[PDB]
Amino acid sequence: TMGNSTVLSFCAFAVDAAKAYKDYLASGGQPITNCVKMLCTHTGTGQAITVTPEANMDQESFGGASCCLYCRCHIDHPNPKGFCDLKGKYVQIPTICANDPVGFTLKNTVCTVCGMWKGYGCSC
Ligand SMILES: [Cl-]
Ligand SMILES: [Cl-]
Ligand SMILES: [Cl-]
Ligand SMILES: [Zn+2]
Ligand SMILES: [Zn+2]
Repeated sequence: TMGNSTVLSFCAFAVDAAKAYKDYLASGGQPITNCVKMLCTHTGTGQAITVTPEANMDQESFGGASCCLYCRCHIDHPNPKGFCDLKGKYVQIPTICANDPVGFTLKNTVCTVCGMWKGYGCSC
């Protein structure tokens, strides 16, 4: 197992950091650790990204920036305005995937309707 700094550096300087992290994970690499876990009641709304921790009974809440590959790699976010949708907020991760919050936020998308993760919490 490589070390967070080794993994993050490798992704940070790749032309496509997300691809590099996804390909590492698919090869069996250990997920990036030391994300900031929140203590919370687990009777929250279950929404994916919120101003305060909102985990329901099936989720864990994390500090948003600590689960953001771009934030963890100190690089720009892959959009024009460069705004980060996780920084300063709290991200709800299904506990099944809580061993890899960085990879989870990367791969998934918040349902525009119910504000929950598509394919997990989203029951639309
Ligand atoms: Cl390391
Ligand atoms: Cl700890
Ligand atoms: Cl969810
Ligand atoms: Zn970020
Ligand atoms: Zn939905």
